[PDB]
Amino acid sequence: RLFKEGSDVKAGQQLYQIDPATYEADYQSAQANLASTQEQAQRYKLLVADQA
Amino acid sequence: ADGLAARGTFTEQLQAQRDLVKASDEYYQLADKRYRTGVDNYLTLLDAQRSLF
Repeated sequence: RLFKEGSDVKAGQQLYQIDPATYEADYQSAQANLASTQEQAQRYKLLVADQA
Repeated sequence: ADGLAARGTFTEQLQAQRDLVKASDEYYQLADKRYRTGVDNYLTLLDAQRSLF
């Protein structure tokens, strides 16, 4: 818990960390898939201009 | 007699050749339509162009 109790807080201020440890893993998997497909899309964007 | 045989055969030989060139030309036209629509690239247009001539 990272707020002092009984105080005023603004919107968007973090309150607790709930130990992700699974969402971090699937986020790493999704980013690993993204790192392949975005450079494939960029290479196809470069090659589609010359009609290769 | 050999000349008569060549006369009797070369007409049908060039008929088969002209029909083959016609089929290659229709193949090239279909590949060009497929390329200008955007389905396939310039490589499989170029190989059909090669087959044509």
